[PDB]
Amino acid sequence: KKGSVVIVGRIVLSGKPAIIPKK
Amino acid sequence: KGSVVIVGRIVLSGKPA
Amino acid sequence: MGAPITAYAQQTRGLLGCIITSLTGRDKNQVEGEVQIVSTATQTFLATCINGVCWTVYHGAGTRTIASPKGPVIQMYTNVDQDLVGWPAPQGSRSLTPCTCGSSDLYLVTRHADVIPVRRRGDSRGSLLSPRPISYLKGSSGGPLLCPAGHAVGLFRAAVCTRGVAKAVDFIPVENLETTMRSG
Amino acid sequence: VEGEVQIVSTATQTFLATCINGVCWTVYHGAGTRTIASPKGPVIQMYTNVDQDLVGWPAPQGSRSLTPCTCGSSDLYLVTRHADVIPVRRRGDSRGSLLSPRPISYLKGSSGGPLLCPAGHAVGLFRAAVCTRGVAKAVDFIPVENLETTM
Ligand SMILES: *[C@](O)(C(N)=O)[C@H](CC1CC1)NC(=O)[C@@H]1[C@@H]2[C@H](CN1C(=O)[C@@H](NC(=O)OC(C)(C)C)C(C)(C)C)C2(C)C
Ligand SMILES: [Zn+2]
Ligand SMILES: [Zn+2]
Repeated sequence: KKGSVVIVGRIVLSGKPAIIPKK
Repeated sequence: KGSVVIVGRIVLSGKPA
Repeated sequence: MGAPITAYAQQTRGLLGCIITSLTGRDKNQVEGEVQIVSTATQTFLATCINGVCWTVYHGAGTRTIASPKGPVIQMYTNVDQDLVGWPAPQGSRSLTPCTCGSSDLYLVTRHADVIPVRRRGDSRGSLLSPRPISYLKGSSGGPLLCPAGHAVGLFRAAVCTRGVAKAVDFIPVENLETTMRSG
Repeated sequence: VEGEVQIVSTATQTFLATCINGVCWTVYHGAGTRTIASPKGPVIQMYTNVDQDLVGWPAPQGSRSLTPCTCGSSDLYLVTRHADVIPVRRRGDSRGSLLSPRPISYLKGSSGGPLLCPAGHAVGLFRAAVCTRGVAKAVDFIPVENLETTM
């Protein structure tokens, strides 16, 4: 068979504004 | 001197670290 | 997801890791999100999870399997004509649901997590309100087209370009998904 | 991660700043002709528009610039200093009615914040609240056209 399709990343839509944590 | 200081930040997409 | 439509990207593997995983077919990385940035040794594109299934364009996925923790997963649906293929959504992903409001104002989410406005002109076409070079759209095949509520209206298929600029985009209406599942 | 919206403070007040097209804009009634702090020293405003209540310094570190709206939707969304989103019906080219009115306390300190279209693209900058008996049920805003104009 040929190569398997590989997930190389994601795009998340569920996200909502957040105050980037101080760290 | 009397400046404006950035005290926090908001990422509209919710992107975590 | 919607109200307003915001999105972010995260790379989870690199070139060498991808290749081994392609051959190996076993992927143990943790999945999150509605849209996965998919890649074959031939090219990279997107896959969108809608109602429990992870779709993408046949002209990218061919009849390949998708690397998963439990090895390779065979396609649930395959329609050369509809140009769609689908595997059960990877464990960990989130699915979008079909639009039910007939809005003609669609938002194309690109591989770079940029949601852009397209106005529907046809059952499978919308025009960019702000045309962009096709290099931008490159790799966004299979990405979703969301109505103002964040629901799947269709999947990005081709760029209607000229001189290298993209004025519109052809898509596969979510209607084709149902047809394809009822088909094979 | 890069924040598109900065939460800023002044000796007296705190407000927000929104990065658009490489510039960090805010409300002149908050910033004045002040300079923004930087690990290399104070930076000065690239733009000062005392008529439009608009000021802009070059975008600071850790920021991301929002994209202007090009769809012209009327269904706007306001993001406060607390990261809350507030739906708004664009009534005019510079005013919108909160789909659900809130006490001014809830919108307080959010000036400078972005007004986003359904695509999360900058439609305008939150300028001030319009309240009846201390209940904000509408807001004034600096449309991006102005921002792009001043550039
Ligand atoms: C996706 O498959 C991907 N890999 O990202 C691409 C994304 C487009 C923006 C570059 N889609 C395609 O390459 C489709 C594939 C081939 C032709 N495609 C195009 O986008 C054409 N345009 C095209 O065919 O347009 C019409 C209107 C259908 C004639 C261009 C942009 C490559 C010239 C198919 C349709 C199978
Ligand atoms: Zn809908
Ligand atoms: Zn817009």
